[PDB]
Amino acid sequence: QTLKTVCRTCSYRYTSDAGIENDHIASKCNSYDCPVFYSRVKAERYLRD
Amino acid sequence: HMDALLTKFNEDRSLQDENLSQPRTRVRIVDDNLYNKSNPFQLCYKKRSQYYHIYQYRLKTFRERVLKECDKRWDAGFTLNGQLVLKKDKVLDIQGNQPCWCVGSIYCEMKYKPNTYGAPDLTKSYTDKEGGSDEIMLEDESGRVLLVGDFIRSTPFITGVVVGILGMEAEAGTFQVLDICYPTPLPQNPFPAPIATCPTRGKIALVSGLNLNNTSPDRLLRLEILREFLMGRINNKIDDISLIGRLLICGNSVDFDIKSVNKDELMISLTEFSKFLHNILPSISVDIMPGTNDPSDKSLPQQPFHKSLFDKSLESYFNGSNKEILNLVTNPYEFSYNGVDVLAVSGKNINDICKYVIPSNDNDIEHRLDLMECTMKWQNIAPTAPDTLWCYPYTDKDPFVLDKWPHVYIVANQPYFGTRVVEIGGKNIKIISVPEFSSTGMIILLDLETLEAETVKID
Amino acid sequence: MDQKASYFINEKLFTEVKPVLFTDLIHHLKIGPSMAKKLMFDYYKQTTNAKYNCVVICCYKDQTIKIIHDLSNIPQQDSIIDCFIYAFNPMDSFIPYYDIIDQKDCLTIKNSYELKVS
Amino acid sequence: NRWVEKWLRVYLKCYINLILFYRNVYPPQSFDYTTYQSFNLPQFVPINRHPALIDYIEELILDVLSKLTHVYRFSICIINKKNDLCIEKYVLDFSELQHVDKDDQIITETEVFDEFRSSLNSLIMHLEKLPKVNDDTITFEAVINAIELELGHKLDRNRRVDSLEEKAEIERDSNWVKCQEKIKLTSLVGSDVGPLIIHQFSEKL
Ligand code: SF4
Repeated sequence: QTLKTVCRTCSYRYTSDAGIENDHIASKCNSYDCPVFYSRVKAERYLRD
Repeated sequence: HMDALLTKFNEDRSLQDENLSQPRTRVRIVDDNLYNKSNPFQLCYKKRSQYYHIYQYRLKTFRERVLKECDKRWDAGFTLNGQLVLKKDKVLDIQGNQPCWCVGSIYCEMKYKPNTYGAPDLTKSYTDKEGGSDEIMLEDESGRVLLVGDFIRSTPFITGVVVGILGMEAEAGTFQVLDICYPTPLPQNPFPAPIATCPTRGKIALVSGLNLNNTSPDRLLRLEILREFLMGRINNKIDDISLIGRLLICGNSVDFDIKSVNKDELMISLTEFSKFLHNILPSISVDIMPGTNDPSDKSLPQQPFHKSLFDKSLESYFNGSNKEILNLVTNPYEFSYNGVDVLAVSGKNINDICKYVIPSNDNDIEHRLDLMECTMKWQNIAPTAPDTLWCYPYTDKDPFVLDKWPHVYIVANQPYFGTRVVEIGGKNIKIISVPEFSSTGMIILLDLETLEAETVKID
Repeated sequence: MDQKASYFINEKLFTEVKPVLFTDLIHHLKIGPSMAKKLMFDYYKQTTNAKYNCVVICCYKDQTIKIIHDLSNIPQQDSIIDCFIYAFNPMDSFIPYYDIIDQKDCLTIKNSYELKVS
Repeated sequence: NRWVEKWLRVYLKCYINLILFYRNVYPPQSFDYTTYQSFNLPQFVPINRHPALIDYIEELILDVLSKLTHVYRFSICIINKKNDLCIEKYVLDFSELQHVDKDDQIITETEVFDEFRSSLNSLIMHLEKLPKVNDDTITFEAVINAIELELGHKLDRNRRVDSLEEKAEIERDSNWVKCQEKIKLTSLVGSDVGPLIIHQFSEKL
C-alpha cells in the first residue's frame, strides 16, 4: 500500500487532480528501471498465493 | 474529605436491594442477523488489478440504478419552459442549451495534503494550488463540465458521487447547482415495536475501538478501570445496566503501527484485549470487528481475524459458542434487531476523506459529521484503496458501502462526538460519530427504545 | 463489623504491594458494589497511616464519568450525589495489571445469551 | 533452564531501568511507560528507547546472567558526578535459583509474574518515598557481591579464540573488574516465588 501510494503520487502528473482512477494507472506503469516498480511486482507475486 | 461523607450520607443503598447471588439478566436480545443470512461483506470460504474492474462495476451499477430516476423521482420536462431533461449523459449533447439531467460522477479534487523514489513533492506542487480551489468537475466518463454555486462547498459530494445536476445552462462549460440526484431507496426494512410486554430493549454502540499501544498507559487507562464495570459494577443505581445491551466495538481493537511491530508485542496487546473481553464476556456479550489499524486486509470488505485476539482461556469460547456470545464480523455489518438494521464503519473509510485526502470541498466536527451523511446517501466509493482482494472482490452482490439501507450507520474515530438524526424519503437514519478513545472517548448508547442515543464522557 | 475483608486487603496492600482495583473485593466477598463502596469507605474511615490515598470515581454523572485527579476541585460535578471509592494505590500511578478472575460466582449481571459448551 | 533466565532478564530490565528512571539520571521525557522492550514486561515500566542505552542495559544483563551461579547478589550502585561515594545501593538476589538446579518444574507464569509485579511495585513505592532534591547530577554503575568468582584472567594465557559465543564470553570476563572490597539501609519487599528467590533490599548512602 505504501508502494501504491508512491506510485499514484508519481502518476499524479497524468491525471488532473483525480485520485480514484489513480490505482489502475499506478498498476499499469511499466518501467524497466524504477526503484519501486519491481518491489510492487514481487508484492503482487505474493498476493496470488 | 467530604467525598467520603457523601458515601456516609448515602446509606440508603445498603446492597441496592439485589439478592447479589441472583443475576438479573438484562436483555432479551433477538439478533436475527447472526445465523440466517450470508453476510455480503464477509469473505468467501472457497476463496479462503482488482480495483480497476470494480470502479466500472460501481459506475455501471449506479448507472442503471439512478437511470430509473431522472423523471420518475425528479423534475418533469413540462417545466423549465419545456427545456429537455432527457437522459443524455454524454457531453456531446450536453452542449445543447436545454439543461438535461447530467448523470455523472465528480472526481474534481482528491489528493493528499500530507506526504521519494517517485518524486512526490514536485508533483504535489500541482496538488496544492489547484486542489485548494474548490471547483467541481462532473464525469460520466464522457467529459468534464464546470460547476459553480452554493452547494459546491455546503454539500460535500467529494468523490464517486453519481448525481444529476439541474441548473440554468447558460454556457456549455458550466451550470449552477440547484438540484442533485440520488439512488433509489431500497425499501423500508420494517422497524418493529414489541408493544406487548415491551422489553425496555438494550441500547448500545459503546466502543469505538480500544486503541491500545503498549507504548502508552493512558490509553490502557479508561479501559478495564472505568469500563468492564460501568457494564456491571459501576452503577447509575441501577438503570445503566437496564439500558446497556450487547457490547459493540467498531474497529481499532489494538492500536499499533505496522513498521514497528513484531510477534510478541502483538500478542501482548492482543492478550490484554483477551483479558478485557474475557473479563466483560460473563457480564455483557460482545460483537467484535477489526479493520483500520488492528490486523486486517486494510479494506472495507475485510476478513475478521478469529483465534488471534484471544488467549487459550478465551479461545475455546468461540468453539463452544458459535456466534452467540462473540463472533467475528467485518468492518460493515448489518446488525438487525428483527428489522432494526444498523450499519457499522470503523472510521478509516470516512477519516481518510475527512483529513487525509481533502484539498477541496471546504467552506471541525459539524463539517466532518456530514461527510458520512453524504457517504450514506450515495452508497459510494469513499476510500482510496477499496476492496483490495486477490480473489472474489465484488461478484455483483456485495458493495463495500452497500445498497440496502440501515436505520443507523455507525462510523468511528472522530475528534468530537456527533449525534444527529435525519429523516429521508426512504427511512429515518441517525448519525453516529463515536470518537477515538484517546480523544476523550464520548462513549455512546445507541437505539431501540424510541431510537435515541446517549453519550457519556469517559474522561 | 466485616473485618474479614479488611485483613485480606491488608496483605495485598502490605505483605505484597499489588493494588486492588475492584476485583479482589468481589472475588473475596461477592458483596454488592454499593456494599463494596461501603467497605472501601470503611477501609478509608479506618485508615491508619496509608502510604498514599486513593482517588475515587464519582457517582454523580451529568453525562460525565471522570476519575478525580483535581482532588480539591469539583470537576463539573458540583451538585454531587455520591462517589464510589476504589483503586487504592501504593504507587505514583494507578495502573494495575489485568487478569482473568473467577466470575461464575462473581458475575453481578449475567449474559443475555448464556454461553454453551455444546 | 531457558524460560527462567528470560524472566530474570525481564526482571533485571525492569529493576535497572526503573532505578534509572526514578533517579533522573536520564531525562523523564525520553521515558515512556511500556510493556515491550524485546520481551513481555510484567508492569508498565518507564523506559527510554535510546538504542545505545538499551543496548548497554541488555548488554549488562546478558553479562550478569552469563555467570548465573557465582552471583548470589546482583546490585545497582549509585554514584554522583560530585563524588565517587555511593548514594544508594539497591540490592537484588540470585539465591536458590532454578537455573543452577536446572529443574524443569515449575513454570507458574502468572504466579512468578505476580510476585515480580509485587517486587516492582515495592521498588516504585520506596523510590517515590525518598524526596527529590538535586534531581540532576546523578549517574549509574553496576556492582555484584558474588560468592565465588574470578573470570578476568581468561583474556590472558595466550588463548586462541575461534567462536563468537566465546568472543562474547571473553567480553563478559573483560567487562568486569574487582573493586577494593553502611550509613543507612531501608527495607524492600522482595519476590517470594518458589524457584526464584529474589530477596531485594535497598541501601542509603
Ligand atoms: S512504479 Fe511507476 S508510477 Fe510508481 S513511482 Fe515508479 S515510475 Fe512512478
